[PDB]
Amino acid sequence: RLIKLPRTHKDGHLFEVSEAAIDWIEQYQHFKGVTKSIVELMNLISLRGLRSRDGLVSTTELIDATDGQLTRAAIQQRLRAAVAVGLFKQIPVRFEEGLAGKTMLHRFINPNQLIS
Repeated sequence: RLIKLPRTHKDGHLFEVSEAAIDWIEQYQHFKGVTKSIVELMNLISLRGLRSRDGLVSTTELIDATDGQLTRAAIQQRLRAAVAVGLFKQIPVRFEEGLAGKTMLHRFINPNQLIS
């Protein structure tokens, strides 16, 4: 998938905005491994996603929305735990400005797909 400007890989990992994810985040909390810090991250993605202009939210956007209280290393840690649980599908990415690197796009997974 192609990311368009003004986004670059400097902004960090990407999350695809999902209106259905609002109700999924409450369903995720029934599953083993879904901690409150993971729920905090996904709730921030949901709130910041309301003002998204391109259907995406980046890690840097999440950091700036907390005035730096939520650091990049803290986001990457909770993200690894969330991918370990299976809440996110990792999607390979390519930017029109700069290299992709280790940056990936993350899509919320339907909870009825998790129980299987």
